[PDB]
Amino acid sequence: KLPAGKPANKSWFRHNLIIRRKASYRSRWGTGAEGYGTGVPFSDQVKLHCVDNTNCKHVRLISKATAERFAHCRVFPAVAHRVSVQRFKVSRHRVKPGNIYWVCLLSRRQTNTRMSGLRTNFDRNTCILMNDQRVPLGTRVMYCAGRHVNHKYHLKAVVLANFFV
Amino acid sequence: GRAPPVIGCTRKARYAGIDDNPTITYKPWDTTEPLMADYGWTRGKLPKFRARSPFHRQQIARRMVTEMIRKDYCIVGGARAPALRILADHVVELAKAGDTDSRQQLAYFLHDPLMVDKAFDEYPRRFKDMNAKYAMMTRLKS
Amino acid sequence: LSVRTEDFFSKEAISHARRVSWAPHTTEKKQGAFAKLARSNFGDPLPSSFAQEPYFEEEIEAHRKHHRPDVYIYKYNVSPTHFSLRE
Amino acid sequence: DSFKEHYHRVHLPRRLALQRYARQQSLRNAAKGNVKAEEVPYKYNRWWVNEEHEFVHQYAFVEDPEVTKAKRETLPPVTRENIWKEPQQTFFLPFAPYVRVVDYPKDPDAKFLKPVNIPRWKDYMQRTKPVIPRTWY
Amino acid sequence: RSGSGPGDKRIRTDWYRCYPSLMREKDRDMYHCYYPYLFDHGDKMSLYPKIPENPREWQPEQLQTTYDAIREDKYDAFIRLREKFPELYQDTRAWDNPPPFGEFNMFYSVRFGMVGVKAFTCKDYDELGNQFDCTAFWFPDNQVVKHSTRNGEVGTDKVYVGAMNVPVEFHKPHVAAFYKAAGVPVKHVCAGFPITPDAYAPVGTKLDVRHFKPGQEVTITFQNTDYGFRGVMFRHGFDGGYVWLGDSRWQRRPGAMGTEGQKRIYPGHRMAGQTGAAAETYQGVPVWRIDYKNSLIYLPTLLDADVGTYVRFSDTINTKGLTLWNEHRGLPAFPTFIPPEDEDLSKLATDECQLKSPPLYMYFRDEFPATQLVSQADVEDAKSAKPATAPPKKKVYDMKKYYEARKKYRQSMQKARKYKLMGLRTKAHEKQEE
Amino acid sequence: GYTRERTNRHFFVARANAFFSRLPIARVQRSLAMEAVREGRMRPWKYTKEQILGAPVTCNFEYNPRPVRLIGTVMDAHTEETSIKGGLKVYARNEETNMMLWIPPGNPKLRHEVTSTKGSFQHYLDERDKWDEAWITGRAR
Amino acid sequence: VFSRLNIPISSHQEEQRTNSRSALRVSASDTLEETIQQPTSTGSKQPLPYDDERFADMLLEMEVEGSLDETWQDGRKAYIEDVKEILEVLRSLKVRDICAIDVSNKTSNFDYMLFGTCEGPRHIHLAAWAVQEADALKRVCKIRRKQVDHTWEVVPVGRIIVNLMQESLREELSLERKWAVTKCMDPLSVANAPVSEGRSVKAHGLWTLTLNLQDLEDFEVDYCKDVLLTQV
Amino acid sequence: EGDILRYMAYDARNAQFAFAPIREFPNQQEFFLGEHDDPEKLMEHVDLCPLLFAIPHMRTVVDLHAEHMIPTIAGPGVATSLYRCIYSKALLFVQVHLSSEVKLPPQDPEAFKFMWKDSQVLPKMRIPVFVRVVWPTNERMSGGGGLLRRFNRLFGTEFASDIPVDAAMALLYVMQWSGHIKDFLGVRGMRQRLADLLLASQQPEPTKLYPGTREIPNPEYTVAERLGMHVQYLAQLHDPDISLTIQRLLPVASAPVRMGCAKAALIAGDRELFRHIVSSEPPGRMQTYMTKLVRKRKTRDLVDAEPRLLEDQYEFAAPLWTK
Amino acid sequence: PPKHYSVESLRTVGLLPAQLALSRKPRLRPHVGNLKGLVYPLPYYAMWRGNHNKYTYNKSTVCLWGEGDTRSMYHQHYAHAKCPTDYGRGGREFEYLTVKRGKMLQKPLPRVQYVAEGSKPVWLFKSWHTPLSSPSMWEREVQYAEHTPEHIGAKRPLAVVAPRTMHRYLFLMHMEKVTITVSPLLFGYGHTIQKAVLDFYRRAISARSPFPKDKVFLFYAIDHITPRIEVTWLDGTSYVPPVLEGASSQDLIQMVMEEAWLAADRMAAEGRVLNPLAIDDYKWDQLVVFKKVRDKE
RNA sequence: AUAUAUUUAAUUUUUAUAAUUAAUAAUAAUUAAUAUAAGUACGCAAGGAUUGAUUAUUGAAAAAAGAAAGAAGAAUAUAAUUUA
Ligand SMILES: [Mg+2]
Ligand SMILES: [Mg+2]
Ligand SMILES: [Mg+2]
Repeated sequence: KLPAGKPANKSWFRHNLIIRRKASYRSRWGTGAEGYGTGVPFSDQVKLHCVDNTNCKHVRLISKATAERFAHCRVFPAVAHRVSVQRFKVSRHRVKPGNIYWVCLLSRRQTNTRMSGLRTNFDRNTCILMNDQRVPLGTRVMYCAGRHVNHKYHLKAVVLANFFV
Repeated sequence: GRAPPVIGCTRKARYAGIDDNPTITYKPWDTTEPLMADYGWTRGKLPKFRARSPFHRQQIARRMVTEMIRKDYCIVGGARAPALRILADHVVELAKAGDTDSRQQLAYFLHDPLMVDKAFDEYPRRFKDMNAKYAMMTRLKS
Repeated sequence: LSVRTEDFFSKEAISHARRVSWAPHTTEKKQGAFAKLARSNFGDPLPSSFAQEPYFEEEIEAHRKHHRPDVYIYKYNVSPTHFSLRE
Repeated sequence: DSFKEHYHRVHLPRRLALQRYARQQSLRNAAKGNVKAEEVPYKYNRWWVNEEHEFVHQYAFVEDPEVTKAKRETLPPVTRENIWKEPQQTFFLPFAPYVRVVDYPKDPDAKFLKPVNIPRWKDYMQRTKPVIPRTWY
Repeated sequence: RSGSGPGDKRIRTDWYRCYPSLMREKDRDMYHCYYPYLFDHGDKMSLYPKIPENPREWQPEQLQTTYDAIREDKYDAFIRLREKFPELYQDTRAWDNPPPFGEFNMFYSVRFGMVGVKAFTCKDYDELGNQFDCTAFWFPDNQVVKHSTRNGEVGTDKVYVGAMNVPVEFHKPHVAAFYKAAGVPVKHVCAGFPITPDAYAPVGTKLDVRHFKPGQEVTITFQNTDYGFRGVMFRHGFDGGYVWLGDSRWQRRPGAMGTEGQKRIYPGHRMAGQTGAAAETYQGVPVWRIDYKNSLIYLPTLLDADVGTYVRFSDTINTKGLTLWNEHRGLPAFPTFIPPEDEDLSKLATDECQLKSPPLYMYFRDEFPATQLVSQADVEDAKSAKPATAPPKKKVYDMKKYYEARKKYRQSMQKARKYKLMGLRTKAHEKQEE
Repeated sequence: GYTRERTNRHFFVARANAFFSRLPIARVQRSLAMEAVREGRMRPWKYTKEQILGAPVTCNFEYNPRPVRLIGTVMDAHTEETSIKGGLKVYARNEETNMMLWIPPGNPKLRHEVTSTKGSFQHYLDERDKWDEAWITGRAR
Repeated sequence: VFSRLNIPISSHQEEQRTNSRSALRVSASDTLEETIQQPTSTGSKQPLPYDDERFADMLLEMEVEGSLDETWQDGRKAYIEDVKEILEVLRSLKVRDICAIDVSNKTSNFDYMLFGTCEGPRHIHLAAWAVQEADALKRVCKIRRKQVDHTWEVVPVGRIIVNLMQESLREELSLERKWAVTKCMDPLSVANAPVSEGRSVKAHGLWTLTLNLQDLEDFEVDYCKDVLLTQV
Repeated sequence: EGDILRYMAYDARNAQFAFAPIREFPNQQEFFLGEHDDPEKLMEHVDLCPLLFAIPHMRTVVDLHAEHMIPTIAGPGVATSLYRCIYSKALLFVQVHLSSEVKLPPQDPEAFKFMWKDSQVLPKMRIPVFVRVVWPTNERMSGGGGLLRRFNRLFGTEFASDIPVDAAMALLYVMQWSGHIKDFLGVRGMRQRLADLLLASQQPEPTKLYPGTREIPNPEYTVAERLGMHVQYLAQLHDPDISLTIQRLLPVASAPVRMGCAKAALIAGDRELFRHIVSSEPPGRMQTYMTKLVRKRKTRDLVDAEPRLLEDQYEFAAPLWTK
Repeated sequence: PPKHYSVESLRTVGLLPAQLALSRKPRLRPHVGNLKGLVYPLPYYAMWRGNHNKYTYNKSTVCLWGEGDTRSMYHQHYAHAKCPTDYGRGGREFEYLTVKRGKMLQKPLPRVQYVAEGSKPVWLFKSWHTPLSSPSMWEREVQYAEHTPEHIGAKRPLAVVAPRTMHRYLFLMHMEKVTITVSPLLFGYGHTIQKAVLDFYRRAISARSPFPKDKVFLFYAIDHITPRIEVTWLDGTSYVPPVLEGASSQDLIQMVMEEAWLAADRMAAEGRVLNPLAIDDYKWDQLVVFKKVRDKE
C-alpha cells in the first residue's frame, strides 16, 4: 500500500489515458443520438475491421479512448489480431499478427450526431493501418471515410480514400 | 446542436412539471385508446393505487368497472377512485362509439358479458347529451 | 465602428514631466532619432524601471538655479521665483 | 455568534448611526432655506504611469441626485432606429487586423515595398487594448 | 444549492489573465502623471503646492515655489496645442470636460433586465449549417413596479419589475396590499435588479422585449427541475463511497512517527439528499432570435427547468476582459427601449417582427476550419470578398444610357414585394369575381 | 447544515402554465416552419407513414472539398405535416458502405429531396431486410 | 471571369453529369415512328438486370425525369486552366510523366488529380513549394516544412489535388490507372445487392453479398470492383 | 459644419489602404519629387493645395522616428497618400519610399552611439518621394496633346499627351511652392541624373567628415550610395530599358551600387536578374541583406549560383526565380 | 457599395477571431461567484483587493509614504510632488474605480502668469530632426516678448531647462580664454584647493579643442593671491568659479561647463553665430578609452 | 457489519423582494492536433525556434417574514375545450 502513510490510487497513469465522465444526472454519456458529445469512446480491446488492401483483417485497439471527436488530436495504436492467409504468394502483405501500427478510424456502428444534426449509423466499425509517419500501408480503401477524416492530420488517408460521408 | 443538461428519460418528482426537451421516449402501448391507459405518478398517467403487481392492479380495475356498470355506483378507497372514474368515462366513450371493435374491447375488459350488453344498451341514450365527465366522484367524510 | 489606422501602432507612455514636448513631431520615442541616424531597428526591451522609492528634488530654471542671489528678509530667503526658510 | 459576527452585529447599527450623523450636516443647509447638493471636487489626476512604464487610468464617476430624480420622474426618449434594428456583434474585431496580402507592389514577394499602413503581426498580437491616451473601445 | 463541494478541475480558471496593471498610491506624484499634475489650492487649481499662510509652518528645506518656468512653459504649450489642434489632440480631451452623468457609460452603466416565461423548445439552423436546440421564452407583461435604495447609500439602488398581470383574487392579501401601495397593475411575480442611478426608469414603464438586442449575451436565473430525494449515485455519482479529499498530517519518510486522523464528517461531504428545485444561473448565454410581436426571446441552450418557470433575464456586464456594450460591438437601448409613437404592432405580422443574430461560429462545426481541412472549394460571391484593389471602372460612352440603366435597376430593386402585394390586393378587390 | 438545496422563494415556486392561452405556441411553430419554407431551407410536406416510407430520397450534403451525393429509401418519418421537428430516417447503401441517416429538416447544408412521389411498401420491406442482414453481419466475430 | 489562379476562362462546362440520362439533356427531336417502335418493343415486359427491380425502375424514372440533376447541381467545379497552369509549372520544374485525370463525374472528393514523378526528396519539396507559390493568390496555408514522407507529397489546390512521387512509389500506388479504369457514377449502382464481409454456414447471404478482395491484386480490384457487384 | 469637415479630413488618415481607389482610372504616370530629410513638409504642401480637395481618400503621416517607419536598408516600405483633383477628378498617389537606403547598419551600435550621442550637427536625409498621376481616357479634358506639349517644352517637364491640366498645374504649383522645381523630373531627368552620378563616381570624390567603417559607418551619403539610390529611382519611374541599364551598370558597380541595382531589379520585377545579381555578389553583409530583402524559400536558392551538393542531390531555383 | 473589414473578410484572409459566447474555455469572469451586490462593467476593478468588494466603509488603511494619512506628516518629496487632497488608499486598496454622490465641482484650470494680455508669442517647432544636444530643444516653446531679456541684448528668452550631464572634460569652443592663477610656493599643510586648481589646469590643457594651448594660460602670483580661475567667453564676459575648500577638479569642470552652456545660450539669444560640436580626434581618442573600458568590464 | 451519541447531507411545505458582514465548490508551474508570426530570428551549412487562436477534455446554482389534518393532478399533461 504505497505510500505507507497516505495510500493513494494506483491508477494515476490510467487516469491520464482514459476519458471518463462521472455518471451523475448532469454528466452522462448516453447514446450518440442525444446530440453532439454524447457518444461513448471506444475502450481498449475493441475489434475493428481493416479495409485497406493489407494482409490484416481485424485489429484490436490499444487506446483507452477512441472516438471521432478527437481523431485529429490523438494517436490510436492497435495490434493486428487477424491476418488474411494467401495460399498462393510487398510491405502491405508483410503484415504479421501481433504487430503494432497506428489506425485511422473511418466509421463506427454507434450513433454519431454531427453538429448539424445529422445522425449516422454505419454498417461496421472501420479503420485503416498507418505507420508512425501517418502513411497508410495499403494503396486503396474498400469502405467509406467519415467527415472527421477531412483533416490535415489524415492527409494521405484522405488522398487514398475515394468516398466520404 | 447539443444535448439537454440531463439526457435520457429521468424519473422526476411526483409534482414536477414537464421538461419539453428533445428526448427519445417510448410508450409501452397506445394509451390513447380507452381502457388501455397506463398507471403512474406523472400527470399523463392514472394514479396507481396499491397492488401486488400491474396484473393485480388491472384485475382490481376490471372488477371495479364491472361492479360500477352493474349497480351504477361504487364506494372505493384511496387512489382507486380517480382510476375508476376515468375508466367509467372510457366505458361510456366506448358505448357511445358503439363499434364492433368497441363491443369486443369492452368484452375483453369486463368480467360480465351481460354487463357489456347493459352498458351498450343504456349508456348511449343516457349520455347522448353530454360531452365529457359522465361519472361523478364525491369524497366522503367517513 | 470599423478598422481604423490609429489603433494599429502603440504610443509611448512617457510622463508629462519626463516629456520633452507635446508636439506631434516629438510624440514618438526619443531613441527613434538615433535609430534613424544609424539606419537600424533597435528592439531593446524593458529599458529601466523607476525605482523602489523614486524621490526627486525641485529643479529650478537653468539660470536661476545657479545665479540665485543671497537676498533675505526677516527670516526667509526671497527670490523672484521661490520662498524658503532661512535658519 | 463568532467574533466578527458579534462585532458586525454590534457595529452595523452604529455605522448607520454614524452615516445619519454625517447626513445631519447636509440637512443643516436645507433648514437654512438654501439647499445645495454635496459638492465633490473633480479629479484632474486620474492618468498615471506605473513603475513598469505602463499606462494606468482611474475611473471616478460622480452620481448627481438631480439627474437621478429626473430619470426617476421623467420618461426616457424614443430608442434610435439603428440602435434597436442593428444586431449586437458576436465577435470582437482586432484593433490591428493582420492582412499579409496587399496588391500594392508589382512583385508580391518583395518585402521592402510593403506599405506601412498595414499592421504587422507583432501589432496584431499586442494591440489588445486602445492606445495609451484612449480609454474607450 | 450554493455548491460547497469538492469542485471539478476540468474547467481551467485563469485569474492571472485577470489582473490590471498594478499601480501604487505612493506612485501618484507629479513625476508619474500623464497630464499636467494639478494641485487643489482650495477653489482654483494650481501648478504648484500650497504655500502655508503662516510662515512659521515652513520647513527648513521646504521650497515655497511661486513661479516655475519649466512647469509654466510645459502647461502653456500643452493647453495651446490642445486648443489649436482639436482633431490632433482629441484623446487628451478627457482630461478636462469629462462625460456628464446621465449618459450611458461604457465602464459604469448597468441597466435592469426582464422576467420571461419558458414557453417552448425548437431547433434552428444558422447560415453555416450549425444546428442549435433553442428554448423560446415569453415575456408577457414586463413593467417597472418599484424603486428601492436602502438607507440612501451608494450603489444600493435597484428596480423591481413585474411579470404577468393577474386578477385581484389571485394573490395573498399582503401581496395584493403591496401592489395596491405600489399603484401599478397587480403582477404575478416580481424580480429585483440592481442598477446604477443613471439607468432608472419611471415606475410603471412598459418594458419591451426589444430592451435586449438579438446578438448580445445575457445572464438567466431560473429554478431547475425537482428530482426529489435522490442518492449519491444519482447526484454527484461515482463518488461518496469513501472519505476522500482529506489533507492532514502524515509521514512522507520513515524518519519519524506522527499522524493526525479523521474523527468526524467534515462539512461538504457528498451524500444523498434533495436534488433539483434550486435557483440555477447561466452566465453569458447569447441571444439568438427576438420576436417582438409575441414577446419571445430564443436562447440556443436548453434548460433543466420546467415549462412555465419564470426566468430572470439580465445582461452580462463583461466577458473575457471586454465590456458587452461598447462602440465596437454596439450600444444598448439605455435606459430601456421606448417604441416610436407611429408604431402599431397590431397591424404587423408575426413573420415581420423578427430579429436575428449574426453567426455565433466561424465555420461549419461538422467540419474543421479552412486552415485545418485537407482541401476545400471557396465559393463566396455574396457573403464577402477579401480581394481588394478593385479594377478600374468601365469607360462610359453615354451618360444618358448610363443613367437610364441605373434608374431602371433602382426602380426594379425598390418595392420588390410591397408594391407587388399592393397590386395583387388591388387586383383582387377590383376583379369582383369577374 | 451549512448549505441548502431547495428554494422556496415566490418568484421561483410560482409557475405561469395557467396563462399559456395568451400565447399561440402552435401558431409560432407554424410561423417558424413557414419562414423556413419561404427561405428555402425546407419544402412543405404532408403524408402518412404508409405512403411516405419506402420512397427513394436524393440527398446532397454540402461538404468540403466536394458535396456528398447519396440515394436512400425512407425508413421512417417523425411528423406528418411540415414542422421544424419534422425529421426523416433514410437508409443509404453505397458500393460497400451501408448507413442509416436521420436527416433533420431545415438545414441549408443538407438538401434532401423525395423523388418517388409514392410509397413502395414492398421496397421498404426489402430495404429493411437488407439493412437488418447487413447490421447483423457487420459485427465482428 | 478568372479562375482560382487568376487566369481568364474561355471554355464552358456542364453543370450536370455526363453519365446522366435526362430528357432535358437529350437534344434529338422525337419521332412518331420511333415512339411507336419503342412502344411495340416495351409491350413485352422484361425486368432490369439489377437486383432490385422496383428500385431500378424507380431510379431510371428519376434519371429520365432529371430531378437527380436538379438535386446534384453544383457550380463549384474546378477549371482546366488551373490544371494547365500547374502542368506548365511542373514542366518548368522538369517533373516527368505529368498525368492529369478528371474525376468529377466519379465518386471522389476532388475534381482533378495530377500525378508527377520527381527524383529525390529535394526535387519533390521544390515542386511542392512551386505549386504552393503558383497557388499563392488564393491559398490559406503553406505546405509542411519537414517532409514526413520522402517519397510522396500531396498539395491541395482547391478541388485539384497534386501528387508528387518517385518512380517506385508511383508504380506501387498506380492511382492514375485506378482513377482511369474507374467508371463514372451511375445512380443505378445503388440498385445492386448490399455487400458485407460475413461468413455464413454456406458462405452465402440471403440479402447481402460476400466478396473477398485479399486474393485479388490491386489491378484486379480496380478492374473487377463494379464487375463483381453487377454479376452477383 | 467646419468641425465635421476637419474631422473627415483627419479620418482620411485612418482610412484603410485595401479599400483605397488607387487603380480607379486606367492611365497612370510616375514622377519624382526629390529627396527630403523631412517629407512631412512636402506632404503639408500637397495637403494645402488649392487644386485638390482638403479631404483626401487616404493620408499617411510620415514619422521617421516611429518604430514602424525607421528607414533601413530593408526598410519598412512606402508611406502612401491619395489626393483628388477638384476639376478633373484625377488622382495623385503620393509615395514616400523609406526603403531606398543602401547603407549597412553599424556592426557595434554602442560605439556609434558614443560617437554621435553629443553631436550638435546631424547630416541630411535622402528620402525619395514619388507621385503617380492616375487619370481616365479623355479626348477634350486634357486640352488636347498640344497644350501639354507646350507646357512640357516651356517647363522642361515630361507629361503625357492626355494628362489633365488640373493635375499638371497642381503638381507644378506644389513643387514651386515647396521649392524643388529642379528636383521635380521624370524618366529623362532621372537618366540625366544617373549620367551625372556616373561622371561623379568617375571623378575623384571629396573627403567626408570621417571615413566609413563596418563598425562605425558615416551617415553622410557618398557618390556610390547616391548612384544606387538613383538606379532605384529610375526603376521606380518605370523606365522601359531599366533592365538593360542595370545589366550594363552592374560590372562597373561598387557594393552599395550593386545593392541599389538589386533593389531596382526587384522593383522593376525581374526576378531572374535579381537572382543573377545575388549570385554574382561576393559573400558578405551586403549579400546577406540583399537576400533578406525578399520573401524566399531558402537562402541557398539565391546565394548558390551552381547547385550545392546536399545528400547526393542538387536543387534548382531557376524555375522559382524565373519571370 | 463601400467595403470594410469584417470577421468573414478576415476569415477569408486566414485569421479567425476568438470566441466570445460559445466556447469550452474559461470566459475570465472572476466576479461571478465572488463579488456580491452591484458589479460594474469595468473588468477586474476588484482583483487586487482580493477579488471581493467587502469592507469599503474603512477610511484609514496601512500605507507607506505618499499614501493614506501621510498627508498629515511632512516628507520632502511628496510635500512638493503630491497635493494633500489627492491621498487615497494605499497597498492593495488602490482605487481602480471610484463612485461618489453629489454635484461634481470642476475647478478652473490654472492660468499662465507674467503674460501680458494681447501679446502674440513666437512658437518654436520642436522635432526629433533637431539633435537633442542643440539648445533649441531646451529653449522655451511658447516664448513671449515680456520674457525676453533686452538689457543683455537677446532677441528671444533664454532656455528654462538645462542638460543633466556630469562633465568630465572641458570644451573650449565657446570660450575666448582661460587664465589660471596659482601660487608658486606649495602650502605646508595639504592644500586641496591648490591640488584641485592644478588638476583643473591639467584637464584644461588636455581639454577638447583643436589646440587648447591657445586658450589656456597659467600664471604665478608671488603676492600670495588665492588660486583662481577666470574664463572669458567670446562676448568678453568673465566668469570666476569660486574654489572653496572641498571642491575637486571634477566639480570645477562641472561648474565651468554648466556656465559655458548658459553663456552659449546667451550668445545664441543675442544672435551670435556659434560653432557647433561635432566629431574630432579628441572624440576618437575618447572612443579608444571607451573601448578599453568596455573590454575591461 | 452497528445511527445509540457526536458529525455530516437534506428538510421544517408561494418568502412579491439573494447580496451592508459570518462561512463557503473550480489560486495556470496543463497535454495533443492543426495554421499563422515564417519558411522569419538564430545557424558555416544541412537546418530552424519562442509565441496570446481554434478544436480536443461537455458543464453551469441564490438560507430562513403570513393563517396548513384531501391529490401540490379533481388526475385520462387544457385551470373547467359545449356538458342533463
Ligand atoms: Mg484489410
Ligand atoms: Mg469541430
Ligand atoms: Mg409558508
